[PDB]
Amino acid sequence: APQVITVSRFEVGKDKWAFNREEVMLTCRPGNALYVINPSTLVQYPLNDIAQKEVASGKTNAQPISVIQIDDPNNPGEKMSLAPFIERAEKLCV
Repeated sequence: APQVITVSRFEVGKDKWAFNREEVMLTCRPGNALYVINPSTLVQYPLNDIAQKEVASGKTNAQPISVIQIDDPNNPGEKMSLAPFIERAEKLCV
């Protein structure tokens, strides 16, 4: 079954943490579709392009990642980068 893990701002650090909550869940589905999962509501948000097309497909019920992705205080007008989390989830792939 897809591996799901919990990551925390404590582990990643405030400087790179990219979400409006202190813990989120990461997974990698068959096809290398990466998603972030909300631990209280279980809603999924696409992390990479493959996942965005699964959503766009109608195959996966999910919301835009911008719903929980926070702005970058060091890059005004832009969102905090997902690359630290994409690199963590890509390692759950199989």
